[PDB]
Amino acid sequence: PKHTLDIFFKPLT
Amino acid sequence: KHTLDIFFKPL
Amino acid sequence: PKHTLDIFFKPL
Amino acid sequence: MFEARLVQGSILKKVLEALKDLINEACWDISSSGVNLQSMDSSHVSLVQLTLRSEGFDTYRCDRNLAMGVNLTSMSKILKCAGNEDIITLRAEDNADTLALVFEAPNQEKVSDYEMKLMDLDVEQLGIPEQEYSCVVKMPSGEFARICRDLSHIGDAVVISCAKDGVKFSASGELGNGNIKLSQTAVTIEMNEPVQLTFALRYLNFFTKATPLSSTVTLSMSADVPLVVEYKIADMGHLKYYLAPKI
Amino acid sequence: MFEARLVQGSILKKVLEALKDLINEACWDISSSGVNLQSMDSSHVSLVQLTLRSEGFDTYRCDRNLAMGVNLTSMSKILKCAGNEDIITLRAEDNDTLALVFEAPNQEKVSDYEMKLMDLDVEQLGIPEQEYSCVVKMPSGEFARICRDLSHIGDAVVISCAKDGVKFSASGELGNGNIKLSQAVTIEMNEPVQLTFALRYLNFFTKATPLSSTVTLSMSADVPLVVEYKIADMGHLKYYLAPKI
Amino acid sequence: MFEARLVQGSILKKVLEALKDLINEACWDISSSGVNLQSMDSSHVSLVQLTLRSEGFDTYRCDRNLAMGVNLTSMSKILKCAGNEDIITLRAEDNADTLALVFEAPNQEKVSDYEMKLMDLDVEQLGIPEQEYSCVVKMPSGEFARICRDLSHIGDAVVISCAKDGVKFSASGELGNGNIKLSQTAVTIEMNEPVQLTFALRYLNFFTKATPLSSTVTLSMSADVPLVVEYKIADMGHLKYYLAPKI
Ligand SMILES: [Zn+2]
Ligand SMILES: [Zn+2]
Ligand SMILES: [Zn+2]
Repeated sequence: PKHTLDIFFKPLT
Repeated sequence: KHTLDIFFKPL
Repeated sequence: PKHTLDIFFKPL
Repeated sequence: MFEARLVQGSILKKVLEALKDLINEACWDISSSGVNLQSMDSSHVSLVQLTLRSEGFDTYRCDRNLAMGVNLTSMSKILKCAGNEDIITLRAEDNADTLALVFEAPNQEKVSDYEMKLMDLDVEQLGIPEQEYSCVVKMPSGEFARICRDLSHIGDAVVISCAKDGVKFSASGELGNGNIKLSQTAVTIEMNEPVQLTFALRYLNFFTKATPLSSTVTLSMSADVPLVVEYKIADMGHLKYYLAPKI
Repeated sequence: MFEARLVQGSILKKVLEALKDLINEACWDISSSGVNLQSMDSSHVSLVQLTLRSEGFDTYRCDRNLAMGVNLTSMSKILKCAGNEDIITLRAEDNDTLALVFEAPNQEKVSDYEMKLMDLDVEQLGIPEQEYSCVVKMPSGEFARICRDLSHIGDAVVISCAKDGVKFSASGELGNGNIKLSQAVTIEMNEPVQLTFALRYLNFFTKATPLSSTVTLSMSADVPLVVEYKIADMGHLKYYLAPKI
Repeated sequence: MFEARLVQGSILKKVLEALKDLINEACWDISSSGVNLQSMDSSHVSLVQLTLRSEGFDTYRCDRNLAMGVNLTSMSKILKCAGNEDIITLRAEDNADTLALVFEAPNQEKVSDYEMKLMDLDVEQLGIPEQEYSCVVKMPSGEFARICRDLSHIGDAVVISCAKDGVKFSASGELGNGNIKLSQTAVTIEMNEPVQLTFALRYLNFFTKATPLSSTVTLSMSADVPLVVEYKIADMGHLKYYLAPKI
């Protein structure tokens, strides 16, 4: 699957 | 000719 | 490319 | 001026060697504290993070933070031109669009100079909180590597589990099921709560191309959260991989 | 109940490498005296027989004789997961599947593979004891290289046992080749023999090579060749090849 | 007839590996002074010259000059059935329709006889006028093979330059560019005047297939005329390759 990591590590504006 | 059937039987 | 050596070494 | 001299150049080959398989391009953040690099794999399931502290190089000089976008495949290919016993030195100019790598042979007779082209990466730095993990497993890196190559032949997913002071990876597929029970022995297990996850073996098998870097790997895990697979580098930094559980 | 614990796991690894390429499925007959397997390849031109005696095993128990039908490709796949110094126990229930337990040679780590067992319609075949007219015992590496070399040349080898020693011959587009071996090589003749065989099968048989530093070749006029690899006094792997005609 | 028995059969195996990659077919000129072979590659950009003197065989008989047309692909397939320790004999009758290669184990316990069909090959031997060289470079063969293999991940041409105490190999391509600098001390340089030439690396990588015959290699260059790349064989000859500069 994809992007299951996005939920844990978000992009820090 | 070819196989082992001629040389080895069941039993 | 090709035959560049043909100019230094020719049949004897 | 960026310049960094690494006497043990093999480290840098093994590093590229380990990144390249997981990701093609990433941005190398250079600063006085050293080298930092971070990126998710292209399908955002995993993430790699490298740190190489300025302490760890034999020569280090950074005049201004910089951020080079590197094609990791290209750089790995250039690094293959380094002998495993070469002094490797990296070097970058003003806002320059290139990275020079210098390989010097121990003797002192051969010096190789390469200029790698850089690229524009518009990447967004991701935030990585440090937390306390339920089970923490230190083991030999080769064992870890072999465990994962093994279960790979049985199915696509490994169920990592810690019970009474002991860990186990399991898997199943067409051929049948199997599991592998490690015991606290050098295998060190730090458990404060039993834990149980499933991960994509395909990614772990990418992770284990960092094996040549350390005799040791530590797996860190907690319910519902990324697995962290770490390889400490010499006395220089680390290389960490993070992996989302299988839903 | 079957349980068989083997200290040198490598043996089983290599036995399974040797089988899997010749055949695909085969019935392992487990009994009180040991482990027995005997099958032909798809064409029936070649047979192999495997014997592993109970005394070869550090432990071994078998309550009711049994006859397990096993995918050999799959078993060898599972076995690729045993290390070369691992200690392998096989284990099966009275009347379904096969455990394989691999134990780290010393440092503790154990692995537990379970594989299914397919219903197999095999019939036992009789090998009528025979005294061979020519028996050759030579280093196994050397035999492997001869079959490998000659197979570059042609697909058949003519094997010639004569007073002197023994000659192997083949030919094709590249040319002709023969190799002569004289008398560690011992030849034990009785009436000279010439036969022709398909190199394809011989190159399968030589996959047993890691099992033993020697091989014995047995021939008589117009009967199947026997290639044999002894397995450290716990038994052997025997292969039979019918004469290319 | 012609009969020649070579104790180190490994030399022939190596010679043949290093020829078949460059050329598929050649005439083997057998005389009483030894074996001479010579051939341009198909694209007529380079030539191999192989010399094997009679003194280097423990037995050597040539009753009449001979010209054998050999499919070197096929001879090398056959030479593979020889051990590296094998003694190799070569034997042909002065009517050259076949060539026998006999391979004998040192203990003599095993003897292999192979028969190769020889070929019809019209070839006009070529003249290599006498050449003296501005720059001759003697250096470890394996070092020179590494230089070629590597630069060839960078580009397909190499500029080679002598100018002082050293020589520089340069290449450049899509990834970026690179050069390698060699200095003196077992690298030597007899430089009479500087010189700079460009060569196709694809061919040099063919040449380097001879690398196992010798642990040194010599390059010879003068302005605007073929590079000479030469590997010595034992005490008994050499394999010289020649290559035409980039236009
Ligand atoms: Zn995403
Ligand atoms: Zn031409
Ligand atoms: Zn760190």
